[PDB]
Amino acid sequence: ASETFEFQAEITQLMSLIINTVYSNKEIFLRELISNASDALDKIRYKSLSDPKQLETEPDLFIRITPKPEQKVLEIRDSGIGMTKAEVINNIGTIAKSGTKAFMEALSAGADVSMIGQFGVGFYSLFLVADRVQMISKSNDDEQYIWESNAGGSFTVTLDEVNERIGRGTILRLFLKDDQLEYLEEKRIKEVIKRHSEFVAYPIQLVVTKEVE
Ligand SMILES: COC1=C2C[C@H](C)C[C@H](OC)[C@H](O)[C@@H](C)/C=C(\C)[C@H](OC(N)=O)[C@@H](OC)/C=C\C=C(/C)C(=O)NC(=CC1=O)C2=O
Repeated sequence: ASETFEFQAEITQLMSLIINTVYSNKEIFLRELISNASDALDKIRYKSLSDPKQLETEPDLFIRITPKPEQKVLEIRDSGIGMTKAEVINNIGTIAKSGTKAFMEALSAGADVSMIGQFGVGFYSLFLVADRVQMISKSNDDEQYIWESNAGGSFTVTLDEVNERIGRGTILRLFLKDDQLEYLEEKRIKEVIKRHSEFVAYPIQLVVTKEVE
C-alpha cells in the first residue's frame, strides 16, 4: 500500500517552474544526479571508517547509468548510503528547503538553471528532462522504498515489492519527456559526463545493450 504526501508549497512552485522551462542547457540534470550519487558514496565511505561492516551489503562503490530505450527511461544508480523511509519523506518534499525560494528569486533575476546545485535543490533538476520520477532507495537501516512524483503537488512512498533488490544505495529512475530522448544514447551520455563530471572519485559505469550479429 502506498502513502501519499503533499509537497511543501515552495517545492511545488519550484517543480512547476522547472517542468515548465524552455531552458536550453538541460543536460546539467546529469551532473546534479552524479554529484548527489558521489555525495551518497562519500557518506557510506566516511561512515564505514568507524564501522566497516556497513559496506558489506554492497562492497563495490560505483555510479551506474542504464538507459532503457524501450521504456523511455534512464536510471542512475549508486551504491551510496541510501535513505530510510523517514529520510525520504522528510528530506525529499514535506519539509521546507534552505534555498528553494532563493533559487527561484535568482532565476527570476537571470540566474542560469545550472546554479541550482549551489542552492542545495539540484535533485529537482531532473524535471528538466523527466515528467515523472521513481526514486528507489535502500539504506542499511531500513527496507527498500519507492518515492514517486509526476511534479504535481504530492508524491507517494511505497514499500518496494516490484523492483530489483538494491544491496544498498539508490536508483533514480527517470521517465524521459518525448523531446529529451537524446539522454538514452551512449554517445550523448558520455559527452555530458566528460563535460560536467570530469572529477569524480568513483567509477562511472554505463550499461549498454546491443544486438549480436
Ligand atoms: C549534502 O547532502 C545533500 C542534500 C541533503 C540531503 C537531504 C542529504 C540526504 O539526507 C537524507 C542524504 O544524506 C544523502 C546521502 C542523499 C542524497 C545525496 C540523495 O541522492 C542519492 N544518490 O542518494 C539526494 O538525491 C535523491 C536526496 C535529495 C537531495 C535534495 C532534496 C537536493 O535537491 N540536493 C541535495 C544534495 C546533497 O548531496 C541535498 O538536499
